[PDB]
Amino acid sequence: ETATTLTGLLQSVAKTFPSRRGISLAGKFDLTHSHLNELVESAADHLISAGIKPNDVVALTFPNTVEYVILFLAVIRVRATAAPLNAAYTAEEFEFYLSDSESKLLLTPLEGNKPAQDAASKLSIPLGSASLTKSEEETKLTISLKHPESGSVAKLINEPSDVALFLHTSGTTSRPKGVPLTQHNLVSSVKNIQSVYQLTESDSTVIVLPLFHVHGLIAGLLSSLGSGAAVVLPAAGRFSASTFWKDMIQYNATWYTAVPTIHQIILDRHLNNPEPAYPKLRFIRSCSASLAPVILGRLEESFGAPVLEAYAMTEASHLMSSNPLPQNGPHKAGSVGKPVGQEMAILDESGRVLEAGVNGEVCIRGENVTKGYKNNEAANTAAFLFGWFHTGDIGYFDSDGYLHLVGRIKELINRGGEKISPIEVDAVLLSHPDVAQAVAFGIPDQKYGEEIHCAIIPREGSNIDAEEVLTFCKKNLASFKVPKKVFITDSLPRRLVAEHFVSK
Ligand SMILES: Nc1ncnc2c1ncn2[C@@H]1O[C@H](COP(=O)(O)O)[C@@H](O)[C@H]1O
Repeated sequence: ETATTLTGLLQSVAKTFPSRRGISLAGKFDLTHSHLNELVESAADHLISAGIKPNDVVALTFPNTVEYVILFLAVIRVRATAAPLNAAYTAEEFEFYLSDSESKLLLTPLEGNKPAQDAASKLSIPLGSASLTKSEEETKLTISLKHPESGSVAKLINEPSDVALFLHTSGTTSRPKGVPLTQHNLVSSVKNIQSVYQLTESDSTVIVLPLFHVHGLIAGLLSSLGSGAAVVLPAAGRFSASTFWKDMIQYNATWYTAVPTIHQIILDRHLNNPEPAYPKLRFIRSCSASLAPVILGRLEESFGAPVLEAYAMTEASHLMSSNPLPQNGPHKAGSVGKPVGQEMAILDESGRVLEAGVNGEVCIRGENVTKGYKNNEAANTAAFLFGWFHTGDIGYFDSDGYLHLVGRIKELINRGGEKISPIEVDAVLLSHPDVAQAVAFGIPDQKYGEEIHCAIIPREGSNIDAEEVLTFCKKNLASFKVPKKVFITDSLPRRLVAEHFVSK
């Protein structure tokens, strides 16, 4: 009996392990698989009542809270599409993402999200909030609509083809591409992640990544719940260095997944403030940005768990390749391991499958890969050349078929796992009336791996400064995307600009 649907897999988990711990708010309360399912079903009923019909996009801007986990599964449950969005976005960003995703409802915490609410208000998109009260008197997920539609979920059968998760990604055009991930895509990816790491109901983990990115959402939350394993959300609604190990120990965690920058903080936290003992984990996971072999070495030596580096992207519904469990094979530093439940080939510009050791574009094919970018035949033409999905990454296979990432064909600045389009930031800078030309570029950074700076040629006669350019960018871009330095110059000739203004 194999699930055709993520909703169906999670319902299968509710039935099989109804009493087992599903999700917890660290040091506050625990929800069983069956209780979470009842809450998801109740929230689903409320989304129907609110007028959410199949294929409708419901935008979600929350921290990593149980409210978000219920709503997300409830949106998917009623055959609607979850469009999670970074709460840290500007009104200008929120306006585009809500607009381009055709969001017909925005949900925030009770405190709200003013930039997101400003965007929805202007786009005439209905607003609501969600709050979970779990006291001795009641347990209730209150969905409060500002514009209520009304004053059930039996007839609704989820289909594999149903778009469940919608996320934006960057490529060539300054307008982010829309990535529709099906009910079929996510359950395919959960099986891959469950398989390679052999996740079981006895596993538990602490979420230290944002649940609006596929890493935290699919590998962290959904792959755990689909496996019947337990998920623990830190009280802070985000990664907390001080509570991390207290929460891992108290909730008997067997594994965690983070990015190198998070691992770095946890390592430094082990030097200054060592725990008396550390819980023996099955494995520690790294993804999203290249893990330095030194870090991998330190993590393993410090915590005594095998560190397994993986390679994931949104279009692939997260996981593409991973180093295996030590029991199943070796893990190699500076490698992202072998493909998992999908075909992977190294292709030259002509679509020739290159032999081992030769650098080409890493291309994938599998049930976890998006049908294609939403209403964007141009992007899909290039992205699906020769019947493979083109990642935009340059890499090679060694004799054992282990992938090594050595470069990028696409223009990205990977800032500690967060993706910054130089093309999107160029569009913002060029839009400034006193800016004539602008080039946002990437440089090496000890902490974040890469960092964004920019170089500007101002409109002849204007007296613009870095402070003006920064202030303006901060109104239009999220702080992580904003260039940290602005080199105002006379002429531009990008790799060449980065080669010029880089420091020694
Ligand atoms: N282990 C890794 N090392 C280096 N880059 C990575 C790694 N995993 C993922 N990436 C990059 O992250 C991209 C996916 O971005 P996203 O869709 O935001 O997850 C990939 O195409 C790579 O460029």
